[PDB]
Amino acid sequence: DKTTVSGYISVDFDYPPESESKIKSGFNVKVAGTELSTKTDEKGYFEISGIPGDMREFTLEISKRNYLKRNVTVNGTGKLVVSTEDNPLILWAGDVERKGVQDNAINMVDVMEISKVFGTRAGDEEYVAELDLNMDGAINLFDIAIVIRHFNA
Amino acid sequence: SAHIALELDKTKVKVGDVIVATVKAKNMTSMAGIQVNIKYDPEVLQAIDPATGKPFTKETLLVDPELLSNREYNPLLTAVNDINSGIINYASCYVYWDSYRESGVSESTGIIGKVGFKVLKAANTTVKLEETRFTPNSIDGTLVIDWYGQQIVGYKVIQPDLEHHHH
Ligand SMILES: [Ca+2]
Ligand SMILES: [Ca+2]
Repeated sequence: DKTTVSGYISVDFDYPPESESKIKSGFNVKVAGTELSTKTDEKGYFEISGIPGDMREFTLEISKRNYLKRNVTVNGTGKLVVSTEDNPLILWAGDVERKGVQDNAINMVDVMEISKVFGTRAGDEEYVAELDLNMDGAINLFDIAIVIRHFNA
Repeated sequence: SAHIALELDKTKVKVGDVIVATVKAKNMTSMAGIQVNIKYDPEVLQAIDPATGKPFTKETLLVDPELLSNREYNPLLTAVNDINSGIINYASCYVYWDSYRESGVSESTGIIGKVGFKVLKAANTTVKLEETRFTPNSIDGTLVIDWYGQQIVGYKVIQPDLEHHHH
């Protein structure tokens, strides 16, 4: 008999209501030591089935571009629910991908990468779409504030 | 109670005059960062350093900041001005909010910074704090954060008098 794990992932900063579906979706969730993975939907919901029933202890690897990656340990078998829509697992934005690579720390390095793209927009040479962290159509003080809020890993 | 104000030292002008604009905060409790957008007509007014006359370009900061200048809290100042669209776009923000909070003392009242305007053309014009592409969802093109990184809201934005040509 196999194990199914589900839950909700979200963020802790303010954003425009129309970006909710884009902010909550696309978090990768993977069962460590397996190729069992999924992405969150528009409400931040994820589900992974077919975990071996004998695998009573596993780790969920949660990640997204520009977010501080997170390991959540789960103990149990059968139908498991690791978080709820009201108390979701929070991931912190601000571990900025730099030439394809994040360093698992939220730092002045991250702050400066945002500062680099401050005031940029689609079509600008330096514009990076996913550094508009709150997805409001601008890279400005609020995107910098999000990084500083989380100013350590 | 609280406000961000844009002041002009002169509003009745002839060509060749230099108008000094000052951005000020009032009763902005717990403020740790600010972004302001000043909109002007670049055909009529040229943005300049009010002491040297040097024209502002993309990176030029507002001159003589008073608030948010504590060295110990690691101030971060930047500007991406759009001189051709007539937008001054300045932001300043502390990075060490924990040290600032621990002090208990709020940089609530004082000068954000200054920018001069050389009169180029004999025409009625306006200089305003105004939302631009840089600042969606803002308070009249102002964005303020507190020392927890949350937006400060509920303040008024004070506009200078419209500018008239001395005839
Ligand atoms: Ca980092
Ligand atoms: Ca943004």
